[PDB]
Amino acid sequence: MVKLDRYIGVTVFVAILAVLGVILGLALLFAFIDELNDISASYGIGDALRFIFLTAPRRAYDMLPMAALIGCLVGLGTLASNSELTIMRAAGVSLSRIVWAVMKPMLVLMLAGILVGEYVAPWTENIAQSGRALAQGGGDSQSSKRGLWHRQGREYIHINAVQPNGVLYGVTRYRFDEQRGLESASFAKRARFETDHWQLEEVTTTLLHPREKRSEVVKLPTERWDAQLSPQLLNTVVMEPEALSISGLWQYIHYLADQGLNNNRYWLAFWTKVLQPLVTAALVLMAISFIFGPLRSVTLGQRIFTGVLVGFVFRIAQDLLGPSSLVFDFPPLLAVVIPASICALAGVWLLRRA
Amino acid sequence: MIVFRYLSREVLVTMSAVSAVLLVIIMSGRFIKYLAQAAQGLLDPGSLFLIMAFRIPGFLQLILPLGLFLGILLAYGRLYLESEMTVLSATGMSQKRLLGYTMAPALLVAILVAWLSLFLAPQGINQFALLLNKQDTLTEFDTPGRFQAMRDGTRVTYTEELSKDRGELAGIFISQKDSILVAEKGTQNIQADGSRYLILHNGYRYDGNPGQANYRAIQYDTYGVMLPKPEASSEVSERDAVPTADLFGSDNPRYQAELQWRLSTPLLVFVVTLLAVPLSRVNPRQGRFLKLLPAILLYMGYLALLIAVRGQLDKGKIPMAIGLWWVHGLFLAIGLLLFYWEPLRLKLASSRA
Amino acid sequence: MATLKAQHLAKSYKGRQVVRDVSMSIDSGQIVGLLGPNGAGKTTCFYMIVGLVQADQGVVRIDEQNVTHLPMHGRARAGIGYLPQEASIFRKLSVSDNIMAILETRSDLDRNGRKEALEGLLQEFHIHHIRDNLGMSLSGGERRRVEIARALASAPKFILLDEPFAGVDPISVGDIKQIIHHLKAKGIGILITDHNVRETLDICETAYIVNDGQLIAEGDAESILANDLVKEVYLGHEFR
Amino acid sequence: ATLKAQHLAKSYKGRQVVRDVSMSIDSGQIVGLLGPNGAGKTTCFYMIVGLVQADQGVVRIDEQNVTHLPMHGRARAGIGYLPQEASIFRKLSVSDNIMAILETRSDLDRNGRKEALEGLLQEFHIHHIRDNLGMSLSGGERRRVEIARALASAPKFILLDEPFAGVDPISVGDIKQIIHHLKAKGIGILITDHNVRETLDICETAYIVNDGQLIAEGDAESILANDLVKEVYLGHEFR
Ligand SMILES: CCCCCCCCCCCCCCCCCC(=O)OC[C@H](COP(=O)(O)OCCN)OC(=O)CCCCCCCCCCCCCCCCC
Repeated sequence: MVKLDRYIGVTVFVAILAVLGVILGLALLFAFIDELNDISASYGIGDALRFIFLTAPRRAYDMLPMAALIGCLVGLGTLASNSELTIMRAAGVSLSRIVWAVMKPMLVLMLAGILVGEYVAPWTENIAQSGRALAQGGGDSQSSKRGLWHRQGREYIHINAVQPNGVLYGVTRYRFDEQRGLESASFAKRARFETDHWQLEEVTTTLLHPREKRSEVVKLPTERWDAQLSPQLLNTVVMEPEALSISGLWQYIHYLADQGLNNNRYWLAFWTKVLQPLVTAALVLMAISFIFGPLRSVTLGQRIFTGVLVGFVFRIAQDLLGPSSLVFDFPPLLAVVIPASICALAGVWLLRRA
Repeated sequence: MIVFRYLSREVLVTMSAVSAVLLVIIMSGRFIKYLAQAAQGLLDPGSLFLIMAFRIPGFLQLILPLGLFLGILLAYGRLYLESEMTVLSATGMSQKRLLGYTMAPALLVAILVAWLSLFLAPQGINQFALLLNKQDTLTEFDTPGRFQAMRDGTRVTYTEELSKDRGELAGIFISQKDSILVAEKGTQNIQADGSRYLILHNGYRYDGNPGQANYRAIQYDTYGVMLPKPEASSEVSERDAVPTADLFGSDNPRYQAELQWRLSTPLLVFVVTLLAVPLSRVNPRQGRFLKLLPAILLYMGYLALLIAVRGQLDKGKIPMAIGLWWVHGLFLAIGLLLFYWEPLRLKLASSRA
Repeated sequence: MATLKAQHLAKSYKGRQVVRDVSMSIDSGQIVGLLGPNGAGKTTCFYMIVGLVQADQGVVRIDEQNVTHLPMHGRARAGIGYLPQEASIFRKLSVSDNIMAILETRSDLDRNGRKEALEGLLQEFHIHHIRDNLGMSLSGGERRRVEIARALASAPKFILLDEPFAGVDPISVGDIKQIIHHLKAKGIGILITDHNVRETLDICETAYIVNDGQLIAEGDAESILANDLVKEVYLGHEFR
Repeated sequence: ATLKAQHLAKSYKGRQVVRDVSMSIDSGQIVGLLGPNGAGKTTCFYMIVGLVQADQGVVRIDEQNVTHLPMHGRARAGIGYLPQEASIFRKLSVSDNIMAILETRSDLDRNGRKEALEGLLQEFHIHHIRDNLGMSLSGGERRRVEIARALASAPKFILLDEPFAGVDPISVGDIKQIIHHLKAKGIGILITDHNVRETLDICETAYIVNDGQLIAEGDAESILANDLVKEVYLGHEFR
């Protein structure tokens, strides 16, 4: 069955691609509207556009499981409402063969999703969130909100921005002992990593004797703060855990396992980026089940509306069940397993009733 | 008068159903947002019900106009698809009379929202904040201390060892910089009703901050912790709880713009009907549902254009007099044009003949 | 004794001329049928007469009153009724309410006048015993009687039925014919378009055949059933 | 071959619409299924086709009971089905509508499918329209292409659904020609329709069904001369 497979396959594939185009398109727009709130001074409308745009590859990877659902619904309803599926069934073609015919392009779709979310999304997201971090906040010691804070019992530190090549910017640190003589303070400029220690440049460490003396600032272009945090760890810590690649998430999970810190938040992202093909398969199975059942004779508008409503409930569920794995102690694997399993079971049941 | 209490009944029922569904969705979304901060420990996992119960008026007031919009669309589309309106037009019922029949429930939905915006939302926003000040980790959550810095950043929230006792920590890091409290050590003399403020046996209260490269000398302090309250800061300014009356004659720009934002939702209900009676019409092929989604985007654009102008009014940029009033205008005109498109086209036809 | 005078009608869809120079005329107390091939302009002509489709040329003129540019509520206030093909009853309203919701729009009646008119319409069509049943619980036969009584409640001069003999049993048409005969007796002129040629040609009195936009024949059933062109393009060579 | 539907019955939500309906279709025999719209006629037709699952009774194609098989197995034992609405593959050519179904057949090799396509194109006089998209076909040729597509699956009984619905009085003389051509091959055409005049003309044996029961059966003369049908369905003035 070659000609029929190509006809069911081109039709669902063009539709999934068109729905992802509208959804990536609206979402990038809602994002620009939000960014406009903070465009001020350093950030310019033109620069914000680079961030909204270079974060596109990530926004797409996230929406592939929703774009696939809605596109399958539309592109299979355009064949079901024209009575072109009853003909296939009455010619001797089973439902399993139709499901496989729909799935064959979608298996390529999820392969492309894996390749992009592993090789393209981290790079473009890192470039965008490094450029924006540099722009919004290069100038002042505590002003930037993209800055990174680290903790020591003696001292607490803030670095305004980081760049992938090595250059670093804007650091303010306050070091307090129980005694805490205010001998020095910290504000700093560029810190190209200099061998082992970051070189805080143009520091205005505020120097004073606490009980009775004046405070003076001394700036050294070679002043060094040694690295509790190394450069790579610095790249990973600033990045959102969802934006890290799978090969990076595994290394960071095992690194946190070695040091004894909790990595349960980093397991959820790993499972989400690994089990995504299974979630897409479950969603499209449920969509095919919907087409053969309740939505066989409804119009395009009802199918699109039904798709959005079910899709929303799915995402919100995955957002209730996601961060609840930390509030209530259950394995983070269930957070991604449960909703896809529920959708697959519902689709199987509705296919069985036929 | 029998058609009046047919179109003012189906519309109301559909509005009720759509509003219930939208309220559920919005409650769920706000719940996902608040749940996560609690996983970080910034909120009380056990106090996530009172906040959702006190935030109902705001969601309900922002949802009810959309509920009415979708209800009118769905109900009138259903009547159009079953030929229940083709025979109404074919008997004498105008299209300016359908609007008159439809603006009767739109006047009740515009009294419910005009009440929720003026007398109910301020009190809910006020108690919700009060509870944050009543609690907000008043006891034992200072953070095994995990570094915590406030979104405002004026105040940094920390303790030497996530001490639940939070007493006599070697380092008490509640430090609030503009003049910053600096606590050499912080005894937990707290739980004041207004906010938790803890006596430091020794609190530097060293106002000078390295951020400006300046040090100013001060010595021991007691009752140091200020209000490093994140959630109230996140969504409530007193403007959102100030009574309406207080908003009336004030010269603070913010108070003047808020009265305009508060009385900008009753008016949304009316503008939305004018845009739903004209667009409700459907061929049997298009269906009740095709346009429900494009409508939601237009409503959202209405809410956002207005929000943006409110901000410009309190920043001094747009004169108060002009106000948010222009935004309603653009929507009333888009609405009039959809309404009189058809008669206009036909009248143009009369002339060409 | 009014008249409907749709004359010199024309309409184009996407360049092609669907309807081109068709002229019709209906009187009071007269049944006129509009028939033709499916792809011809029969449905378009019917809709431009009703008012659901705006014509490009020609004038519809009821008793010297240009209703061409009027919406389909100034056409219906001049005395032009309409009855859609599908079920168009108020599902969640009683039969008495179906009639009274239209009787209440009349500005020529008072409370007593409306009540007496309701009783007359309810007893005339033999639906007095179902005056309290909801519109969603009526059979296929009583539904049409209720719809036609509701349409008459507006007191029109012309009722333009659309596909009356559509998916109905041979025993059912014997009642639709009686209803149409009653409407003709009252004084209303009826215009009928249908895909079922035999029944329409039997009931009507003067049929207009529309093919390729233009009229191809007109006259009674005998002069239509014996015309070479309509028997070549519409009815075939074996019809009756 | 024989398609025996025996003791069919089906209950909808609450009420029971079909009660002990027993038809029998043979090969090369046109059979009509008629009755009032409210009664169970389309329900029996669909229960034979396979879209509606019966509650009792059996469906047998020559001692090959398929009462439990879905439409897949019913079509694999050999049963056609032609929907009332247009079911042409809109974006596929006419030479591909037939071939997309010929490729499903397993007994045909590469040469056999080509020969069958040539034969089916020549039989139904659509050979000159072999490169037109399905959406580009008129009503007259669409039905011929659909019938060719249905025969491409090599059925034994074709169950037409509303063939004379909304067609000109001059195209019925062509639909009847196509039905006679189908019967001449050894197929068991089953027609259900609301048009009594033509269905009773073409068919050879009609099963009037009322209130979910057979009230009459036989040829056209034994149906037009009965009394229950004249009382309930046809009316006393029907011709
Ligand atoms: C740094 C990179 C940033 C990229 C940002 C991209 C943002 C794009 C925002 C606007 C998108 C608008 C899309 C509008 C689609 C809906 C309109 C429509 O009706 O499309 C129908 C069209 C039909 O397809 P047709 O051309 O007929 O092909 C048939 C071939 N037999 O269907 C189509 O073929 C046209 C629609 C194509 C949609 C393409 C976009 C979705 C797929 C790519 C997602 C982005 C991937 C990002 C990662 C890239 C990594 C290299």
